[PDB]
Amino acid sequence: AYSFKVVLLGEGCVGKTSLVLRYCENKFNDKHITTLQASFLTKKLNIGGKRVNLAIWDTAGRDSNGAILVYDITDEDSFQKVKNWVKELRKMLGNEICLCIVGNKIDLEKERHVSIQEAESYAESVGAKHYHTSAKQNKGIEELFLDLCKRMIET
Ligand SMILES: Nc1nc2c(ncn2[C@@H]2O[C@H](COP(=O)(O)OP(=O)(O)NP(=O)(O)O)[C@@H](O)[C@H]2O)c(=O)[nH]1
Ligand SMILES: [Mg+2]
Repeated sequence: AYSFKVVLLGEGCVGKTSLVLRYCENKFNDKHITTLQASFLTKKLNIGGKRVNLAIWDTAGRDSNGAILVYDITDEDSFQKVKNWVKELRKMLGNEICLCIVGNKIDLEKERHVSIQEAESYAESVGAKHYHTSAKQNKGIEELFLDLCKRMIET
């Protein structure tokens, strides 16, 4: 009965499709197969006795209730690029949209080049919540989507 549209955004190597494929199929690919077109899948959840249909839109590289802005923790450049989307989404929809700033590939912690403090403090500064995930190890994905849904219900 709750119906939310959520979009995944981020640079070309951050793992947008990998997050969705793991969450929805329990699968993961080492090959980067670049997304040529936006596509959706619907996740059904019950939260607080309420049914939720979550339309998750993956993107090729105004409607949305939430946006998942994915970066690669080993790639500083991928993190800074998130900030453009934040600026654009905030200009468009203000604080209405639930923003997630997601550091993916936490399995590659050994090669981290984005500071967690900067990531989290930046997230807070734009009214966003920060999240850590790995599509490869299936960590933090269940909770990302769940938390985003809870947050989208609060309005
Ligand atoms: N180690 C590790 N590699 C990951 C993780 N998530 C994705 N990758 C890798 O990152 C690469 C890009 O993944 P992909 O999901 O295709 O990214 P995308 O954001 O959809 N790219 P595009 O914009 O081209 O569609 C792949 O080689 C994939 O295996 C992760 O959590 N850990
Ligand atoms: Mg993709």
